Amino acid sequence: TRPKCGFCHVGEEENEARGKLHIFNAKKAAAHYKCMLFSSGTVQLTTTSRAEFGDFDIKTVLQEIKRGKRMKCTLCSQPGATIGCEIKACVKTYHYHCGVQDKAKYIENMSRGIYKLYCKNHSG
Ligand SMILES: [Zn+2]
Ligand SMILES: [Zn+2]
Ligand SMILES: [Zn+2]
Repeated sequence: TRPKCGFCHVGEEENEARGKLHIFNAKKAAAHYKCMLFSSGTVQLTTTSRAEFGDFDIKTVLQEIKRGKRMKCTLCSQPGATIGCEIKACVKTYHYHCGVQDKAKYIENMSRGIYKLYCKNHSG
């Protein structure tokens, strides 16, 4: 009944770790803030933070949820793993929490609007 993230398949019980669950339509398409923020195809439109949610192109987020159905996580093997390593040919791709667990590096630059993941092989 209650909504769950279209990426990681969990609802509001993981809001603190994965970011607030946002709901996008009456079919309960939804995503935690970090799950959508780092999704490779999510288009950000204005400055964002956890304190002040920015503007995003929600159509791109819904497209990413759809793509996610095809994307098995590098760590857990379940679908919805749309946070791909930034290095173009790298196959590693994650759910947000799985990337943390598998020692990926998350890069954030709030002023430039840069949010990306580098896997453990591309961490430098
Ligand atoms: Zn999520
Ligand atoms: Zn996973
Ligand atoms: Zn990589």
